[PDB]
Amino acid sequence: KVFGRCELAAAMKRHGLDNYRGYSLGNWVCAAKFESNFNTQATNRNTDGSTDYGILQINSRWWCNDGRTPGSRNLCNIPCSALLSSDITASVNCAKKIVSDGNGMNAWVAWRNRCKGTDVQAWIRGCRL
Ligand SMILES: [Cl-]
Ligand SMILES: [Cl-]
Repeated sequence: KVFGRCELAAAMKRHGLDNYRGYSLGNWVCAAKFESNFNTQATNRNTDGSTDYGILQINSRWWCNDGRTPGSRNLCNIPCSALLSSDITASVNCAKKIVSDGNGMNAWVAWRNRCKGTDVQAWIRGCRL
């Protein structure tokens, strides 16, 4: 599914991400924009053999199992394929674990490089939340 901007903002809001660990909703929408372009089915292979899955490009090296990332972990205890659903619940639940981890939203490269330190409030402008 390719979410509309406000459609995704509203979905993330009702799943409790607005100001989760201090990160305003616009940060989560911005992250999703530049990780997946709002496409729940987005996947990308990394140089080390791990793969990033879904709307927030959650990595198989640490967070989910795909059975083809040797020596990796599955800290969200879910198959990576579950992170590709049209329903963002699984990705959000996993994202909440990730962001509580240590480096916060710096765990998302696109967030750190393209959202952090910018005006993210624009990502939810005009949305019914
Ligand atoms: Cl909507
Ligand atoms: Cl293994």
